[PDB]
Formats: sequence, structure tokens, C-alpha cells
Amino acid sequence: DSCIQFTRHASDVLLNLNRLRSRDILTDVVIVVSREQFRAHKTVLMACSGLFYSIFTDQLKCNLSVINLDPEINPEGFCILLDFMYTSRLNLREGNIMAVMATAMYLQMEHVVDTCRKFIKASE
Amino acid sequence: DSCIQFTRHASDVLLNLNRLRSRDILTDVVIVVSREQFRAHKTVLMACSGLFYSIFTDQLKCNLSVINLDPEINPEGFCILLDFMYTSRLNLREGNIMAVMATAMYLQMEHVVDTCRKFIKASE
Amino acid sequence: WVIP
Amino acid sequence: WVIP
Ligand SMILES: N#Cc1c(Cl)ncnc1Nc1ccc2c(c1)CC(=O)N2
Ligand SMILES: N#Cc1c(Cl)ncnc1Nc1ccc2c(c1)CC(=O)N2
Ligand SMILES: [Cl-]
Ligand SMILES: [Cl-]
Ligand SMILES: [Cl-]
Ligand SMILES: [Cl-]
Repeated sequence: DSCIQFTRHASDVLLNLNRLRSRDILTDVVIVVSREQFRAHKTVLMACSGLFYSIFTDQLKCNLSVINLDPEINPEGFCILLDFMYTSRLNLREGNIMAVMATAMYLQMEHVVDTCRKFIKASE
Repeated sequence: DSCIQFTRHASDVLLNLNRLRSRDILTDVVIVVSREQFRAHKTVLMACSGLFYSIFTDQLKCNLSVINLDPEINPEGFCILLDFMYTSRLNLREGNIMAVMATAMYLQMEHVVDTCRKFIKASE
Repeated sequence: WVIP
Repeated sequence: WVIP
């Protein structure tokens, strides 16, 4: 086509989706990770995670308002990844890298798994 | 913070939101523009448009599944802008620029209004 | 705005 | 991945 493109559009959309999340506006699911709960938008979760894409395209699970993650999933690891989904920013630290990588593998977030593997290999 | 950032994340999220829209997955509103209907995600509309941000933060309108636009709004103009919202690509042409600009003014999409004004000024 |  |  003969379209023009607004460079910052995708980033501005994501910034606004994060603002809606912070104000709990039109959030439609709560992700339970052991004793912790995280409110989010199903569409954003599906757009970032192979696991959520599978869950919310399921004819029964698409209608659930609560999703319980595997008890082995670390809440801080999940929190860091949920923040990444809404911002493109990953708070990767020596103290959380193992939990972040395990959570990214479970959530099926290949690019996060890739940078975790690379950061781990550099430290060995 | 000490975060790392994935450059393509925002663009990949938007590409997936557009794929969900094309397959009518978790779309939660229909925008009626005279004889035409457009299915979309309320969160994406709010993230792109001052008008939709106002509508869906309203305590009564947030729950509506159908929104009827002003009868002066051109469906093709709306279609071009809805595509822009989900892709960052604006199909701006001599034959549609007036309708696109009027629709962008109504929807409160300042960056689109700005490029339309500039393209119009260049042709006079 | 750019030519993509 | 980059340093933002
Ligand atoms: N929503 C949506 C969606 C669609 Cl529509 N099409 C294709 N992928 C989608 N999302 C999704 C699927 C697999 C993975 C990711 C996202 C990130 C990753 O590492 N794996
Ligand atoms: N959703 C959301 C949203 C939030 Cl949370 N905060 C601030 N603006 C939001 N969206 C929004 C408001 C005004 C305009 C646009 C988008 C594009 C434009 O030209 N004007
Ligand atoms: Cl439920
Ligand atoms: Cl990823
Ligand atoms: Cl309704
Ligand atoms: Cl805009």
C-alpha cells in the first residue's frame, strides 16, 4: 500500500494500556499466583504469552474471570513479566533471573527466555 | 531503574491485537457508523482516541456493547482510522483526506489531525 | 510520520 | 534487547 506510519504509535498504545491497568480500567481477569493476585487485560496477556494465547482462545477458559497458575510459579517472577508485557521493560537482576526465566518458559515468552539464557551463560 | 528493553515488543503486541481483531477474538464492542458496523476492543479504542477514552471511562457507557457515532461520520474515514489504531499505518489519499481529518477531529486523534493539516497545506 |  |  501507499500508507504513512506514525513511529511512536505502538509505544503510545502500550503506555495507555499500562495506564488503564494501573487504574484497574476494563481489566477482565485476575491471575492468581499462590497468595498473590494480579489484575490484567486478557487481550494484552494473549498478545505477549503463548500460554495466555492458548488459554483465552479456549471455548470454556475464554469466559473465566480468574486463572490460577501452577503453584511452582514465583509471584515476583510473574510480576516482573507482567510489567514487561505492559511496558517492554524487563527488570532482570542476579537475584531474580532464575525465577524470571522459569516463569517466561511457563508463560511461553521466547524473547525473555532468550535474554535470560544469554545473561546466565555470560556469568558462568 | 536498571531494566533492559525489547525494542520490537510494542509493535509485536499491536500486531497480535490486530490479529485478534481480524479473527473477532475477545472483541467487546461494535461501533456503528451509519449503515456500517465495526467490531473492536474497547481498550485499544481508548488507548488511541480521546473520544473513546472519555466514552469507556464513563460509569454507564463503559458497559455498552454498541456505540453509535454521529451520522455525519464517514464509514470509510472511520475504517481507515480504526486500521491506523491497530497498525500505526494511515492510508491517507487525496480522495479520503477530508473525511479522515474530520473523523480524526471527532475521535480526538491529534497526531492524525496534524498530518492531515500538513498534507492539505502542501496542496494549496 | 514516515514512509514505512 | 537494549539499555533504554
Ligand atoms: N494474541 C495473540 C497471538 C496471535 Cl493472535 N497470534 C499469534 N501469537 C499470539 N500471541 C502469542 C503466541 C505465542 C507467543 C507469544 C504471543 C509470545 C511468545 O514468545 N510466544
Ligand atoms: N486509554 C487511555 C488513555 C489514558 Cl489511560 N490516559 C491518557 N490518554 C488515554 N487515551 C487517549 C486520550 C486522549 C487522546 C488519545 C488517547 C490520542 C489523542 O490524540 N488524544
Ligand atoms: Cl471464574
Ligand atoms: Cl517475549
Ligand atoms: Cl448496548
Ligand atoms: Cl493519533
